[PDB]
Amino acid sequence: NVIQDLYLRELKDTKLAPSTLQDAEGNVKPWNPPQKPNLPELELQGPEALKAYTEQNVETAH
Amino acid sequence: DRIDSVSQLQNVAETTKVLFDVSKETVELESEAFELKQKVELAHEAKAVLDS
Repeated sequence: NVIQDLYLRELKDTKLAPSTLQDAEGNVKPWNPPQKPNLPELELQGPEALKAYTEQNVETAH
Repeated sequence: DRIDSVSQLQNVAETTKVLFDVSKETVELESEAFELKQKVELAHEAKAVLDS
């Protein structure tokens, strides 16, 4: 009755048309791609270490 | 007194070499673990952006 009038009028005349994905993006955290932090190269590598170790490990303190 | 010092040192000399190896060996394994950490990280970030 009142259900029908309201139903008809409301449903028919209401047209969705929301924000684009581009507009949406601002209101969200955007996609993150791979991070790719490389491979760090550590100490105790190179002949800096070797000469150091021969010499250093010739005398140590108590 | 001198004998006492000496006896300690004998046992030390071998066993300390064990620790020497052991310590650096563990550190190597732990290096490889960093690559695991990066797997964990990227996935966590991805879920979060998606949740937003």
